[PDB]
Amino acid sequence: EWKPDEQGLQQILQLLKESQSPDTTIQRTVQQKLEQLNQYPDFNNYLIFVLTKLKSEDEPTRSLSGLILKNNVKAHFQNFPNGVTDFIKSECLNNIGDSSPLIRATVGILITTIASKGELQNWPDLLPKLCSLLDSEDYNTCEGAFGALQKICEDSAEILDSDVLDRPLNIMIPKFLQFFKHSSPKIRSHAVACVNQFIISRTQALMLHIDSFIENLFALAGDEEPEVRKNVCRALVMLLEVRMDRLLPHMHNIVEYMLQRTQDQDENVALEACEFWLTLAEQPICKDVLVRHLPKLIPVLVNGMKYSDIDIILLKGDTISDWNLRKCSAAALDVLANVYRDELLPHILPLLKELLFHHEWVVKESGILVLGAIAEGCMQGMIPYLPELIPHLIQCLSDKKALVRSITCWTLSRYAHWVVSQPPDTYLKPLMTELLKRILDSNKRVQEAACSAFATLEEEACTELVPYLAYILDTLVFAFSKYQHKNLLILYDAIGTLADSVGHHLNKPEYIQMLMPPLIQKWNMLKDEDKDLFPLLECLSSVATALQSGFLPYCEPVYQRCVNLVQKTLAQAMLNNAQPDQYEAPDKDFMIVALDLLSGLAEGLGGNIEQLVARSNILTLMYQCMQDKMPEVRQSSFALLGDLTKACFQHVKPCIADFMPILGTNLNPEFISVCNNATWAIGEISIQMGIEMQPYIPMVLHQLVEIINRPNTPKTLLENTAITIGRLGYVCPQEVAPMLQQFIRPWCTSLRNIRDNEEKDSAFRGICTMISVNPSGVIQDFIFFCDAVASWINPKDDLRDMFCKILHGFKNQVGDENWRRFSDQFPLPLKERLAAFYGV
Amino acid sequence: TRFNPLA
Repeated sequence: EWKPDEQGLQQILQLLKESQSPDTTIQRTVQQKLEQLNQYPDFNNYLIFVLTKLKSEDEPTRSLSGLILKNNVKAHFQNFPNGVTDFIKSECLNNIGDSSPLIRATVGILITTIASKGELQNWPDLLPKLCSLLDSEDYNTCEGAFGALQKICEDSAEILDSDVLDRPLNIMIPKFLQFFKHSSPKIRSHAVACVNQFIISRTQALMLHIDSFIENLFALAGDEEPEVRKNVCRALVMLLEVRMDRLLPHMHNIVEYMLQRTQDQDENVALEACEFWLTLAEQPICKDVLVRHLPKLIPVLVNGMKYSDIDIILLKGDTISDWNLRKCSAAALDVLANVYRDELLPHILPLLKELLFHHEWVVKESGILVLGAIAEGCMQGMIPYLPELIPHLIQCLSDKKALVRSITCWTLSRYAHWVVSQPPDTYLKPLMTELLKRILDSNKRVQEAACSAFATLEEEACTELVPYLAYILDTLVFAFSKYQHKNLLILYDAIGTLADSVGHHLNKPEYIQMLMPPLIQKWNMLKDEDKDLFPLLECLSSVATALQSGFLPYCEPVYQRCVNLVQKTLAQAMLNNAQPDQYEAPDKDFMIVALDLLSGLAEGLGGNIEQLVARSNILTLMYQCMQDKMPEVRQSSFALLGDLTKACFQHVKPCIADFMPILGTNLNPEFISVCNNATWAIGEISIQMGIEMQPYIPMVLHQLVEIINRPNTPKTLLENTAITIGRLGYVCPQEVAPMLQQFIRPWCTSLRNIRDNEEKDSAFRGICTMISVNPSGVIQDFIFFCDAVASWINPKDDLRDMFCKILHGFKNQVGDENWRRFSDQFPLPLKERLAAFYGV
Repeated sequence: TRFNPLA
């Protein structure tokens, strides 16, 4: 045995009487002393002892001892002596079925907690033991065992589905299935619960007994007990995902069952049922099985979307479940509408019609939500009703009730495509006017709704906002003074999305006047390692890009923090690479946006960036990122390099030696964006190095020729590849020119399709130079070059004379009669263009 | 990260 010091046990029983004192400040100082005793080891032996052995005590006092012990298992189990432990473990299991339900709960919570903290392979007597106890003839022992087993399957499902314990599932699962039949409804619900853990993992023991499982489920269809029903519903939802086949046969039966449950009095059951419709809808067989029932279903869902009376109360002054019947029904409706398209409206529209206009607001509100939910897939079918509705909704933006104001903002944003595709004055103007008001609404929910809807609307509207710009910024900037936290974040989105939507139009001193100060104000106060510098980078990145050169005043502090972060990150990635156990791996998304913002300033400020580049190790850092193993990073640096190259090649040329070989290796089209931006940045440095490029040409060229001839490459890599070749041959024709016959054809084919611009120009100068040097590359495929030259509408004159000399050079080589015959295989527009423009 | 009553 173990005996406790009776003189010291009367002591503990006092503490336990004081922990139950009403007086707040007694409780305060008594608990700090019970914390104190943890320091010493035997103490926990006194607790399990008060619980399980001292029947001369108050039950609340006993249960409290076990709960205190329990909490000492959560903190401080590494500090448990293995004798205290083993006394506890054994002492729990002898009383797992105590006659007192309060004690039995307490004992049970200990067991599951010890099993959870001090893992299962360290208590391997337990499962075996708990199984054998299910069979117990004593009911309370059975229930106890099963309650524990249940929490264990919940906590430890992956470990049980593992050799760690020698596949103990193979015995228990079939064992559990037996207990679906049991007298008690509690034992029935435990059994189903345990089993449901192992459905989605496709646990072997269960997949092989699937038919027992299903027959057994089906046999509980008609159970009065919510907790049983809840668990049946969970079971059927999961099955649906993994083992569609086995229950397809019985679908209609199942479906009628779920439809009942979806309406169940008890909202737990309801919600669990509702999940069905949602996960059913993602199943390619769905569309047929269900159609018969849409009639009955739609209104069950729609009726589920009203706020309850209690929902409403918690929303006056998030304060409510992030998942509930309302969201679930509503989400189901969105998926349905994307499957059934307009086939859905006959089942909905009439409901809408009387909900939207209904006089009680809760109902009108759910009307609006529905209308929002169906928007995406019922769009076409809704067009005819919108001229009535969109104006109706613009009205409700000023409704007395905020929950009507906010959902209205949302629903309007779902029809933003249509609104923007009309006369701006009928629908868009008054919409945008009311939104802008609501952005400054007194209520936080309405702000978030309104600001988000605005940002959404802005994306669809694009350049149509330029009239209202003045009015928009007034509102957005003023909102900085109101908004905090979650709504502030939506606001940066709103401003970012604005800049992206109008671009340069936003460059005007009066606009930059009001906008920039409060942003750079916010830029500083929020701290590196803050939740919110991520949305603010992306805000400034958008703005900076739209503002162009007008950004300049403001970019020192933005540059510095960007460089800082790129470094700070690589600092950590290093450590983590060498000592991964002690060092937190970094979050690269921080770096990727910084590089993208820096790349944004390089295009934007152009040359004026230069001096900040000089003062910083931006180039070393870039060097490091180009070898980074995540492709998004390599891609964001090559992008940056090409920009820096144009903006200020003088600070770059130093590092070229080192870069070109890295660029060389990254010309691999498996990762397209990197290959693209690498191809691009060698193009751009060609032009700045000119002739001095020639040492480096051997290390890239065969791979570029590789890529352009290599099929199923996206349009705009080839375009960049062609371009870049041209730009090499422009500055080192001697080395590039001999390769001409291999790339001339896909090169022409690819660039005959792009707009007369500066890249086209610089690349075609290239081809012309190489043709002068190896005039026999083109003679095989000369019609391809004719075609590409005829793609120019209005070329620079020098370039026009270059083509002119080539075209006639050839017509003279082959003679008039050969030429005429050659050009008869030209399409009219081309033949005539060349004959008129280059005189040929 | 905008308002969405379906998620």
